[PDB]
Amino acid sequence: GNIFANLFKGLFGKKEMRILMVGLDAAGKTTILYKLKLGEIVTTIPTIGFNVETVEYKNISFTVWDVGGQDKIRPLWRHYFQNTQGLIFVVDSNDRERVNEAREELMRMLAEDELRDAVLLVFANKQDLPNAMNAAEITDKLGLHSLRHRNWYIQATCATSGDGLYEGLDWLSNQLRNQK
Amino acid sequence: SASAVYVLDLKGKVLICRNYRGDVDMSEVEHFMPILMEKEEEGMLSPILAHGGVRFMWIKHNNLYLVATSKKNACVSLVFSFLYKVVQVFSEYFKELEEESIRDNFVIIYELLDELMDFGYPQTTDSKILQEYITQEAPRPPATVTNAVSWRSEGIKYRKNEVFLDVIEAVNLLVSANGNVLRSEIVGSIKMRVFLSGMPELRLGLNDKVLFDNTGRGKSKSVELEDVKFHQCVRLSRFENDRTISFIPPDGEFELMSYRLNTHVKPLIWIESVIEKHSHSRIEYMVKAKSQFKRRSTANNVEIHIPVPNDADSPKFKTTVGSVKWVPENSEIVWSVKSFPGGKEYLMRAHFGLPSVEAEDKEGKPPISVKFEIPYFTTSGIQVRYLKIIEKSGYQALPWVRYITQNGDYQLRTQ
Amino acid sequence: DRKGGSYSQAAGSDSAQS
Amino acid sequence: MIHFILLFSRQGKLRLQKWYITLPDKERKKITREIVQIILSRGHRTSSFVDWKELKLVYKRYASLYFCCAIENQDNELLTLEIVHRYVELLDKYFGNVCELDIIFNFEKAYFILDEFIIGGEIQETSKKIAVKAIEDSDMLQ
Amino acid sequence: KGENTSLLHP
Amino acid sequence: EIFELKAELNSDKKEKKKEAVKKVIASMTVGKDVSALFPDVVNCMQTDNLELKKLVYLYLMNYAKSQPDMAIMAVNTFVKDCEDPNPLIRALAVRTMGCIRVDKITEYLCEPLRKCLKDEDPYVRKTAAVCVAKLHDINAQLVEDQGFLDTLKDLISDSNPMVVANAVAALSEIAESHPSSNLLDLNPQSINKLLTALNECTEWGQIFILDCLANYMPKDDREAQSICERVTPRLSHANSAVVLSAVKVLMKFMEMLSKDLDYYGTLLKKLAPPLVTLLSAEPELQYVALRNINLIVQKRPEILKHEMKVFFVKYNDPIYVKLEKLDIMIRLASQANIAQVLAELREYATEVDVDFVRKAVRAIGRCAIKVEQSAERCVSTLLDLIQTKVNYVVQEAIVVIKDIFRKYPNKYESVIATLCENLDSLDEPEARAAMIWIVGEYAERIDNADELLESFLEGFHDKSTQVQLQLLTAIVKLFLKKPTETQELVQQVLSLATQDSDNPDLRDRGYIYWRLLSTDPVAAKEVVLAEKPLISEETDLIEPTLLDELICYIGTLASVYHKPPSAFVE
Amino acid sequence: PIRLRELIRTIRTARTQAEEREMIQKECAAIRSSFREEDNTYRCRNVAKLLYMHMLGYPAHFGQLECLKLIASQKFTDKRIGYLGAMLLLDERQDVHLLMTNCIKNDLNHSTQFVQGLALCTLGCMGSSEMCRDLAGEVEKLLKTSNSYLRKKAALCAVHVIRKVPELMEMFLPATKNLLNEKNHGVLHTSVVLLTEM
Ligand SMILES: Nc1nc2c(ncn2[C@@H]2O[C@H](COP(=O)(O)OP(=O)(O)OP(=O)(O)O)[C@@H](O)[C@H]2O)c(=O)[nH]1
Ligand SMILES: [Mg+2]
Repeated sequence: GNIFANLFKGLFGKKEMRILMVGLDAAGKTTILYKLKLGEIVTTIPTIGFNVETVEYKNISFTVWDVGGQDKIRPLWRHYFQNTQGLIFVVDSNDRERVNEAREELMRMLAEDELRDAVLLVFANKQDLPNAMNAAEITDKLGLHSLRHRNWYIQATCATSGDGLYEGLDWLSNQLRNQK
Repeated sequence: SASAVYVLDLKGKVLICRNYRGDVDMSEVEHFMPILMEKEEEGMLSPILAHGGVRFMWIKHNNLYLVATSKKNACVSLVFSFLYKVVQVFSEYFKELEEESIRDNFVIIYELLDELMDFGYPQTTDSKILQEYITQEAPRPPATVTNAVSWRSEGIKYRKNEVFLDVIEAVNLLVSANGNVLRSEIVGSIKMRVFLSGMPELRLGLNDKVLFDNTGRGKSKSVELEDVKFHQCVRLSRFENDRTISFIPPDGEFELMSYRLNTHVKPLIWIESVIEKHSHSRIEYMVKAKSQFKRRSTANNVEIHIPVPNDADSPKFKTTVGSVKWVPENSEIVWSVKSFPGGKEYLMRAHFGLPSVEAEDKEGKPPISVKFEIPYFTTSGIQVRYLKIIEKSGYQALPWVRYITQNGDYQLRTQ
Repeated sequence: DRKGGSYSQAAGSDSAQS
Repeated sequence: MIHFILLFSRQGKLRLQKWYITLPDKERKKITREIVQIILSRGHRTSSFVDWKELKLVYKRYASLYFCCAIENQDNELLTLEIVHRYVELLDKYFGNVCELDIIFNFEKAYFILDEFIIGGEIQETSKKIAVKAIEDSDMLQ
Repeated sequence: KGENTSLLHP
Repeated sequence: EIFELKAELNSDKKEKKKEAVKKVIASMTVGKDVSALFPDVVNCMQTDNLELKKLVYLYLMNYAKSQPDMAIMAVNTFVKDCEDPNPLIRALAVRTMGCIRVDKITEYLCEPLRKCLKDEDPYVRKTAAVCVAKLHDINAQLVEDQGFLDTLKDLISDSNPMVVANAVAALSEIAESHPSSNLLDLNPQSINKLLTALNECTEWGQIFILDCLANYMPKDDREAQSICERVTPRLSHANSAVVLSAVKVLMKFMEMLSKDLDYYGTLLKKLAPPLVTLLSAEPELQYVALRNINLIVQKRPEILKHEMKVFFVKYNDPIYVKLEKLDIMIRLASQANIAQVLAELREYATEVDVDFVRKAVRAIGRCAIKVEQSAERCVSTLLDLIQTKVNYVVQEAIVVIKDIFRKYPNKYESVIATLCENLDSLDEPEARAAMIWIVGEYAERIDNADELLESFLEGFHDKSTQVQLQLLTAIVKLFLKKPTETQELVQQVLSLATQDSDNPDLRDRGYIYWRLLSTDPVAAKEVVLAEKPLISEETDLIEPTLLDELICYIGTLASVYHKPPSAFVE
Repeated sequence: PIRLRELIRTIRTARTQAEEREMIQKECAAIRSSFREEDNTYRCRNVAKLLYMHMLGYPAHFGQLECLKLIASQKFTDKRIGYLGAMLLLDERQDVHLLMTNCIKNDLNHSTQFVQGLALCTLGCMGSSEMCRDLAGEVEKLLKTSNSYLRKKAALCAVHVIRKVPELMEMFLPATKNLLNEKNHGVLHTSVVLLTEM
């Protein structure tokens, strides 16, 4: 066999990769996806179904599949676990009562043997109110250090501002890609 | 006591019909197809049907079901035997069993049907003998049918006298899912292709346990065949008296005797398979095959059928030896091995996907079947002692025989 | 040759049994 | 409203199916088999109307392949026949000499035409040319 | 055959 | 077409005549009513070529009843062909004469039949033997007048073993339709002569030769011993029917044999290997073999006592064979192979056949009822099946438990707690009624019996008659045993089944229960909650008179259906 | 990616029921292999083959997520294939049509007159007790539009919602008022049907 075509494609960039968008309802998932794809804060109704989009950055097409946090849609996340390479979780620090539910949902989703190659991606959403905690208090409460064989990275992004999205994208690219 | 033997088609069309007694109207065949459809759709389908006072007992062939109408309390076993004989005759005359020959060989088919059975009572069933009276391309009937010897046509002359034997073994193992083998029986098959000059009277002699005990040699390896089914040429009285296998071999290939005894030895192939099937996520097949047969024997064309998931897709096979292919038509992993040396150990690690959505209905657990066929291996240990070929003229025969070992009902119950 | 075991010549009778 | 519409051939094979009632797959298959057996076990002078399970099952096949419908006992019977004739004429005009061979190969086009014509068991366009123009425009979109 | 025939023959 | 075919058939060229005959045969075989051209083909009948003669004879046989009047123009041709030097031509003519369903034609064929009766050709002798039987079946009076019975009797005592077998079969067929008057039975010399030609008979003639002995009744053990010794070699026949016929003959002869002698033991030992060999036949013959085994199982169950491994149902076994395998195992079920039977039933419960699953559940229940040594194992298997969470399996387990409780309820109190919460939402009438009956009769180990019956009383007036009766009986039993927790429940049940219940039997039962409650509640304990006697299980063994009659009818339709021959023929 | 015509010819070439089942399984194996790779180019052919197999009497449970993925696509052919799959193999008892509500809402505001009409037809054909509850607000918006080709679809959707949800008829009273003067025969027929249903 010959791999000249593959080498030529890789000389200018061939890898695209995938990504997932999960989190509770009203957690900034749709707004975050709109900012990543378009670059504006688009106001959307609650995600009854799901949103699928792609992000072109660093020569990698980061396809994002937004998933809502509805009670009837929480168990529907197993459909997206098939043919999925990435997983990004958006936390809601503005909902103290919903923090426990979000942690339980993350533990339930992380307790699947099929979803093992998807690295952890914790997004500090709703980083605009004074009630939001730091990048370690939320992680300490969720116990992200207790995930054996899991590569998790905590990143805080402000929905109104958009700061830290580039850092999160760079971290995801560095975790997915093991080349120069 | 069949009333009319008819041959149907897959669309319900009667390819050929031949009434023998006429006690049943020919229009009753129309209700046979709807009756069969109702029985199959309600689970009541059986080889013997019943259209009111007339029963339609027949079997399904390669392309058509040979339905034979009957009205009285006729021998259903006799009808089945006649149907089997007719199927064998058709196979001998026509190399294929399909509708292509039914509509093309009607001239000879009608003559064969008329000559075979009269008034519901068959009289002639030997294909070799029948080929001398009815041809598709008429002289007086041969004296063999009228004579006592209806399986050895006289006047046969050949340049050489060579008889080829075939001791075919069938290793049938019924292994339960718990790891224990329930039905482990081996059935011998002595098929011989006799090609000599004249009508020799074969004097078969083997190393039977009963014969060794009677003669006093019951100390060496003797085959303890529970059931021995001799052919028509073999004289039942001679075998009943002193185990004398005396019979006249025919011209061509035929089954002389069929041994069948239980097996209490270790299996030739031991398969250790594991199923790491995740709940709608993935599946693992830790299949290990251990060959318990002798190292001097090689199992040519080893085909261990591993039933994979019906909805499984994107499968990956991590084996050691042998080609592993998944057949979507069969919905199983075919562990195909060309040559398997005795004592070999093959380890396989399967990995296939599964849809997230669960199936609507269960599909069951098909058993794992091995298709090993190791030639020149006599598991039962029965060896042919002598073959007394005697001819009135006097000639030196050159008999030949081969032993072939294969797997019969060698299926492994799944967990 | 032939698959399934080469054909072997057969004897005429049990010479050791008379 | 039409409970279901099934296009079944004379040999029993179904070339089209459109049921407006949410029924189980096994139940739907059993109902289709029963409808085929009833229609296939009916003469040419049965009035083309069958009351199966309290459903006005009207059968009117213009060729070897027959047609079936499931109309509730609340509307006229000739209306179903008129709608079936209009649908057949529209399909013939859209296709052009519609035969059995084109139905199997162009089943998607027939399904799209049926969806654009009747939705939910009720009619969507009474005219015969406006629906054809809309179907042509939708097909030309690519 | 009987299938190539038109549904209405118009 | 028709005119062209007639013109071709009315031509003087044999090349076109053969093509026309082939086309006519194809049209009839293709499904064309060619009976209108029968008189046209009548002219082209006397032909030297044998190929066209066979087609003409077949057309005449198939076009004989349709146009009997047009068939009057063939008697001379048949008479001429009955004296052809070629034996094949004579045999074909004889077969065609007997196949012609003409009432006015068989009268003139008596002379050719008499001439061919003493034919030297064995094929001619067989053809005449078949034609005589055909004429007797068509016209018994004509056959009796022709005096062919004497010729048939002497046929068995002549050479040509195939011809002798054919004559014996024809005589058996004639006597089968005969009223038993002037039977063709023969003395021991005739039986010995037939046995002498039995070894020279073919596969088809072997059945005819062995069927003759099925009607004869031996009178001495020496004769029976000789018959058994002669039929012993028939057990090693490649033909399945020949083996079955030999087995039936041996079973019939065993009715006169003495079990004290060693012949009975040898026959019993030599019959099991034959059954084992027959069990490896074709799937079509598997059902016949199973039916024969079941028929002989109820007569001599000591022969196949150790035959249990061969009764295991195969994965590729047919449904008609899989169902019969369960019946065979149940008939051969014993405490020796109780564990093997339970293991086989446990494996059969994981299949996908709902009918197969029900049959397996019924077989497991029958085995548990028949043998009390495996009652605990059967109960454990039923509990595991119920825990399997299968609706059909759950109903089958409920039915099996209800059947077992009425049979062996003394030590059935350990399963009431497990069955108290076993998904009682199932609406199967055979399962809900069984559960209600078990709760009512076993309302001692469950402390929430009243609470469980509350859910079943919501639709008692519209559930079912049997279900309503079972619920009423359970409520009455609970009130009699524990009236403190069921005082209002009994009144509610009486009001619902007596005021809102329109069932005649149900209304009468409710009125009787109310009267008993209002008359003497104390006496209801000894009247309603009394110790019922032992339940007489329905024995699966057939009546000895039917078994003796079914013994002779072996290999026929009356044996597969397990029905008398006169109860199924029309 | 085998064409629909090629698959139809292959199916017609099979005579025996066992042979037809084997061919169907062989085609479904390739279809499932293509689906497991997340194919997006020849998805239309695979969807058509799966629909044909399901209509022919074969299971199509594994081809459920593919229809949902294709429904939210942008290609017109892919959207039509997804809508057809949802209408055929999707029902109220399927339990996988809940996620289709978001796709319908996204396609309900599409500028194209064919995508919105196809979504409305699919919603009317497979109306659920919960989909109509979350889709009542969008249905009433289209009912007040002046689109003649969309007025009939809106009327049919409203009738289907009322049939599925009899308690939602109160929200349609102010929308159908003064709608009996439609010149188009289809619009008038839809209005008459809606009034009769109400
Ligand atoms: N003003 C403001 N609101 C935010 C911010 N971050 C998150 N939100 C809230 O998060 C919600 C984001 O919802 P969407 O953009 O539609 O997507 P989602 O987070 O997945 O919500 P669902 O669709 O219901 O699942 C908005 O409605 C906001 O109320 C923020 O930084 N500023
Ligand atoms: Mg959102």
